[PDB]
Order: sequence, then structure tokens, then C-alpha cells
Amino acid sequence: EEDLTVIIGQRVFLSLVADLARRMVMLIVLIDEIELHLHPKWQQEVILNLRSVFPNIQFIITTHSPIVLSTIEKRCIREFLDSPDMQTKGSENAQILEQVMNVHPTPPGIAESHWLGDFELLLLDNSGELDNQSQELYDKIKTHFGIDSAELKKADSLIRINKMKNKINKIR
Amino acid sequence: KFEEDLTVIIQRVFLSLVADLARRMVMIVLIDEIELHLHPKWQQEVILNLRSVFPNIQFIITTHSPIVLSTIEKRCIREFFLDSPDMQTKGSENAQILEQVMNVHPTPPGIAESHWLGDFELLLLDNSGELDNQSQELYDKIKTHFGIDSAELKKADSLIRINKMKNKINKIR
Amino acid sequence: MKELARLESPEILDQYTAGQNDWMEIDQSAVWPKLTEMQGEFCAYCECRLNRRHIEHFRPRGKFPALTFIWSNLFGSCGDSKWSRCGIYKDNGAGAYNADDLIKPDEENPDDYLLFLTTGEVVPAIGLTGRALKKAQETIRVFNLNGDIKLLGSRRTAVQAIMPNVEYLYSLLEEFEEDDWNEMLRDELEKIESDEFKTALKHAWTSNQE
Ligand SMILES: [Zn+2]
Repeated sequence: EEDLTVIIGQRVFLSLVADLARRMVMLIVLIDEIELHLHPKWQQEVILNLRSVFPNIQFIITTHSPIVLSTIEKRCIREFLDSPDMQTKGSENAQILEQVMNVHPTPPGIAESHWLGDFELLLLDNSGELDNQSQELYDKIKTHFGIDSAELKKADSLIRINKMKNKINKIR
Repeated sequence: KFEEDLTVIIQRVFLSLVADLARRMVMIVLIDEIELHLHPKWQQEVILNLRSVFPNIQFIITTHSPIVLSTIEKRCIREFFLDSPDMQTKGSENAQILEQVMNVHPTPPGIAESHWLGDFELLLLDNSGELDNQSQELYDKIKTHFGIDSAELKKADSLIRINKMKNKINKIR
Repeated sequence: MKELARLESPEILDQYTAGQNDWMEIDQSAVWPKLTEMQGEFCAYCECRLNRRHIEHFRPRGKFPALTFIWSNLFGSCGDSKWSRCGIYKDNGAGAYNADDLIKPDEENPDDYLLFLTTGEVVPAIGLTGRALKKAQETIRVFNLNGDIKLLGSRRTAVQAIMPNVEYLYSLLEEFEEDDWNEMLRDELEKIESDEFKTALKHAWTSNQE
């Protein structure tokens, strides 16, 4: 590109910025793994502090972290070299992970991750009623995650939308 | 205060570490930054591969990513009087082990293009619910900056319909 | 924030009078059975689920001697002193919150000065100006409702997990009749009373009565 090129395959940033500034004042940058040793909170504000403190310089970075990609435009992403099909500037770090990095949001290995999706499958396998098997899985969702978690507030919204769908269909 | 099996305190390198550990053992393990030079689809299968090879060896791994946390139970987390979180990380999505365990929003806060959607609602709730010129120039900028497939446009077009029917029933009154 | 309704006062707050007495010598176990009846099992300021509960004085006990054993001034906040939200933050945190420029849940409908977008953000209501706009901008700042990542993150999930459910009810509106659809909406607004962020969902369901 012309300004940034991320090719996907604060203390730590200090030395880097200081050395770059010293070299610039005394007078392209290959910045590998700009997400190294950075908390996910400083990863959201690393490329914004390099296009501000270093306005006129070309940057080529190497990255495998969804957060620092969420601060870059899609024009600069050159994945191993055609850019992805989604805009990764302001998109959730969970949709830049599934669609640009082919990583499912929840782990595949953990058998407790295929419980909400399996719950949807079971609930839509009975025409929207919690008969006897989806009820057991819903009980295991509450007992494991919590009384109010993201995996139970989503499971309880399915038992309600399905109930409404059944009620409306019975009227139609 | 540590657990018995896991204590997480919030490919070549990993293979070399595993080989060295195996060679030392055959002849506790406190890994630092387990998610070092690991693609996301090698972080959600690293904690489960560190125990399968080594059945009984206490681990004091320290991490910064919200993905290797989703393969660990809540009781094993140790924030920094270190205190465990209040959500079950095991099996949780890698966008709520980040927000509610690491205090990092899903969408960037500093990018003016992420607020757009949450701002487009305001221009719709100010004009009674229907669209206007100042709001349609922010819907187009969402349909030209996020492409016509994405969730951002699928949420902006869900607000439009919901607030066009929420103003329809309100109008009938 | 909901519109809490203070009906009666605990009898325990009648043998204790400000001055000679101190808040510590009050058996808080005799106050909670009344607070839980007023605000339910949710925080007064953020409507989270009270799990780590404590009793907060709307006007603090240091800047307002007296009013410390007055029922009108006692609310239930979501942070015990063994936090970065309402209650604990109202004292340790925000540095200037003159009590007049704050929404009292039990005396001022906190729906005229607050709007909960479907993205979980609490922005001042629409069209407010003058002093009424300062009340919203101050209650959203002293009771963090937009600046805590664990709360703004817990209300986006609760308000967006039912967004698909809202879009369907309104979708089946021009095909249904007024009475049946209104009954279904009521049934949907009669179940959030016992759910977290009862007002964030209610704003995503019908409106802030606008
Ligand atoms: Zn609260």
C-alpha cells in the first residue's frame, strides 16, 4: 500500500518508538509482531499511535491478533496475497476472528462450547418446544455458566422466540 | 494461592518448549506468555494439548489473550489480593472473556467508524423513528464502509425496521 | 434506573437518630428486607442483579450529616466494600457531584433524563436542554453507566440477546390485530420485571415513553 501493510499469517512499545524517533531525528519500517507482549487494551491503540507520532513513514507489520486488525482498514490487510472480503476497521474482534482468521468464536475442543448451538438445534428439532432433552441441556447451561451469562441470556431468548413463533403459527 | 492443575494469571517455539520439557522429564512448569507467536487457532488448542501429553504436572501459565482463557475454568483464573473473575471462562465466547475479564470493548473505541452504528440510532430516535437526510448520509457511509453483507449493515437495517414499526404503533394513538 | 416507590420505612430506623448514633451500630439485616421489596433484587442505580450488595446514601453521610438514618436517603447499590460503578464510585471516583444535579430514582422518573440505546449506551434523553440536560449528563457520570466496561458490556449482551426477539414481534404487527399484539407486547414487558437491566430492555422494547 502507501501507509500501512499488515500481512496476517505499553512499556514494550516504548523502546520501539524511542529507537525509531532517535533514528528519525538523527537523520520503511519492518515492524514484526506489533502485538508482542501487549495487553489486549494497548493492542487497540498501537496503530493509532504510530500513524499519529509517525505521520509520514511507510509501515509493514506482521500480525495474528484480531484486535490490532480491527484498527486497520481492509485495504492494508494482505493475508497469505489477496485482502479479505470484510472491512476490519471498526468491526467486532469476534467477527474479524471468524471471517478473516477462520477461528470459531468458542473453542472446538471444549465440549462445553457446543451447548448453546446444540441447544438451538435441539429446540428447532421439536418445533420450538422444550420437551425433555433440550430442557436438560438448558439446565446444564445454567448450572455451568451462570444464572445470567451470555450463554444463558441467549438460550432464554430462544425459548421465547420459539414460543412466540409457535403461538403465531397456531393462529395462522 | 494456587490451584492443583492450572493457574492462569491474567508453532516452532511451542514445539521446542514441549520437546525440551519432555526430554527433561524422561531423563511444576511455569510457562510465561503461553500465547507467544501462536495464531488464534493454536491458542484454543494449546491448554488442552499441554495436559494430554503431560497428565499430572502443575502449570502456572500466564497469559494476555482472551482465547487461551476460554479453554480454562473460572476457578483457575487469577487476576491482579488476586481475585478470580465472576464469569465461567471455560466455553465462553472470546468476546466476553475480553470485555468482562480484561476490560476491553469488542469494537475499537478510538476508531470513529465503530461508533457510527450506535450513533445512527440517535439520528433515528431524534427524527421520531423515520429516516432523514442527515441519517441517510450515515446509513450510506455504513453501507459503503462495511460492505453490503456485514453485521454492521444488518444491525443498521434492523434498527430502521424496528424504529419504523415502533413509530407506526406510536402514531396509532 | 427505574422509578422506585418508597412506601413505608423500616421500624429499625426510628430508635437511631443522627448525631449520637453512627451508621455502623445499625443492624443492616433489618433494612434489607424492606429495600428488597422496593427495588426488587436489582441495583437502584444500574439495575444489575444484587449479588454483592450494600446500602448507599444518595446524599453521602459525610457531606450531609443528618439524613443518615432517614429512610428517604437509603438505596441499595451493587458494590460491597469487600468496584467501578454506582455506589462505590459515587464516593471514591467522581470528584464533584453536587447532589441536586443527580436523578433520585424514587422521586424523579429516571426515564425523562435517560435513553438506553440498543447498543447498551446510556445517553441523555432526546431534546433535553438547560438544567434537565445536566441531570442526565451527571447521573451518567457519577453512577458510571457508560464508562465501565463490565457494565456497558453486560448491558449490550442483555439488550442485544433479545434484539432478534424484538424484531419478530414488531414484524408480525401489520398482520396481527391491535389487541392481540398489545397483549403479546405486555406479556413480553411483564417478564423483564424479573430480569437484569429491566429498563434497558424496556427501552429496546417500546420506548422511553416518548
Ligand atoms: Zn449498581
